[PDB]
Amino acid sequence: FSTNFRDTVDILVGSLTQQVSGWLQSLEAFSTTLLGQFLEDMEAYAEDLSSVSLPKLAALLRVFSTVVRSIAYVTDVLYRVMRCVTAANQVFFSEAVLTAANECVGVLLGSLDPSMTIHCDMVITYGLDQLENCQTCGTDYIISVLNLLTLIVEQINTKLPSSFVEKLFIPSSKLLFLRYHKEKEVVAVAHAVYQAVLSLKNIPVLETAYKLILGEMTCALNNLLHSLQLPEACSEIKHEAFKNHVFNVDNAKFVVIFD
Amino acid sequence: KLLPPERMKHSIKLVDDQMNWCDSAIEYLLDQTDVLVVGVLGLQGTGKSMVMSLLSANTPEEDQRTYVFRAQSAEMKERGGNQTSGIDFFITQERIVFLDTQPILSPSILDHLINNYNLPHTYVEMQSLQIAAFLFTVCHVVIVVQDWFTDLSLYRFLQTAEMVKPSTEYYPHLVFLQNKARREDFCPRKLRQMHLMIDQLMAHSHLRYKGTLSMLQCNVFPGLPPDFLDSEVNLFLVPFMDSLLPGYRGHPSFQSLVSKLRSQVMSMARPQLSHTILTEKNWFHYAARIWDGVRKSSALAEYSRLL
Ligand SMILES: Nc1ncnc2c1ncn2[C@@H]1O[C@H](COP(=O)(O)OP(=O)(O)OP(=O)(O)O)[C@@H](O)[C@H]1O
Ligand SMILES: [Mg+2]
Repeated sequence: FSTNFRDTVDILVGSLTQQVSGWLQSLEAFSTTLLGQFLEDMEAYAEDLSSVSLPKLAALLRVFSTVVRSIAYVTDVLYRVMRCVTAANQVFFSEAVLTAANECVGVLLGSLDPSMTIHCDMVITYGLDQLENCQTCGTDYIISVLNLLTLIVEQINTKLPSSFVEKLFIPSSKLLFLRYHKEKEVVAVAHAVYQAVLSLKNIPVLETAYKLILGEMTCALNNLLHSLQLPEACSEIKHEAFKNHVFNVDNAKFVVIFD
Repeated sequence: KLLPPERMKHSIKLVDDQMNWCDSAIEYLLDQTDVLVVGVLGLQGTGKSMVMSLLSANTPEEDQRTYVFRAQSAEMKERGGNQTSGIDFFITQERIVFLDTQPILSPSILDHLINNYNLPHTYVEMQSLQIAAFLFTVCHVVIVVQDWFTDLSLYRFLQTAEMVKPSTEYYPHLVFLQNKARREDFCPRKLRQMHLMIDQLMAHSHLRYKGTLSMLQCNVFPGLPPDFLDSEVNLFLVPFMDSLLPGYRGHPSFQSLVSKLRSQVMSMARPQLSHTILTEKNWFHYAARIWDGVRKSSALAEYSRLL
């Protein structure tokens, strides 16, 4: 069985990926020893990059996620190495490799439990970096990004800084611009993210998010009232983040309904 | 010694499919005056038969098989063919005459005429124009049904048809009914736009399309003030058969709207046709006379010679 899986891995590393993945998962030490080969391969590819290596990296990440899903100190090292190798390749900017990396990071983070002090700064900076250029992306990439944030938020408990959620519920943030897509899947995942964020446990970290939501609702209501020549009111929950913003009638109505 | 003559159970064919008069409704007419005539205009799949059946002698609780006017069947929608052909006729117990109309500019007619004077398109257009003129000269109220909004083609057709009438002039009333409405069509913001575009599209129509059958006066919008609209035209909406927010279909019940429309149509004015009092039999004779006269007319030939 040690060498039997080698042929399957080699064949899968070249729309039939689902069949081989399912067969390998249902078929079942060796994984620990094989992890070094893949880690060295990706490290060498990234070092030599500084472009036809993208498909190879994507295939390696896919097989890595498949073998990991087929299944307590090397998890942090592996996550840090993966994040560093993924962030190093900041030239080609391929969505396939990034999507595979996001899925792998999400499954690895979800494998453990929220009872440690793993490095969260790298994960937070990685998520923010991806969100900074996750506006004009594909449908298969946006869903992966949203899922990654969902896993990160649920995994880290009582360790979310105020600045993390402060920059996530502001007009400049792209999160508020992702719920306007025509598909319903994006709206569903967005609602799930909102629910996860609102389902925290620390009052100080949730107060800022609640205030931001209230401010957005107040701004939308004020815009709607002004659109029909009516004086503004309900300023008791006004937020400084929306001192001067213009929202369309349909946009304001949709925002209020979503909130 | 005062029993009624007879009660109509199903509609009859007033005009044959080959543009021929069918005098078979005399037995269902009396010597009474002050009669009401209703005409209907629309596209192929607007639903004229269903609305007429529901407004004459049917209710939504019934089935399409027992309707007075035969509607489209399941096997006919797939083929995309019309159902009602020619002109129908039916009189209710309240001495109200209902008249149906076949689709205008429908591709089914063209397809059936292909395997049968210059081009069939001109013939179809002339037939539609003639039926429109007939409906605009002997009908007290005409209802226009549109499956979708912003057609930009029916208004021009109506304007051209009103200018080719045979002949102290009289203009019949009009009603704008939007069949198969959605929630987006039940908003004041869109309602105002609809009213303004309708007013700007029929500035010189010379017809009575305002001042009667006000939607705001039907209690549909309890809190909408009448002054919010510059000019509330005679328009009505009909919804379909009876998502971050559950429920809230976005429109009132179909039965309530159809009942309100039926009552408003039944309580419509009945002005005189010509400078003489007309009765049921007299009205039928007048309709047949104008039909025969418009058939062998000169305006239609002159308009056809230009195409
Ligand atoms: N408001 C409505 N909502 C949903 N379906 C409707 C509505 N009104 C009509 N329909 C359906 O659309 C079709 C309308 O065809 P119908 O025979 O009733 O009249 P029509 O469109 O005037 O026909 P014709 O092609 O003879 O002009 C039917 O299948 C009817 O059930
Ligand atoms: Mg019909």
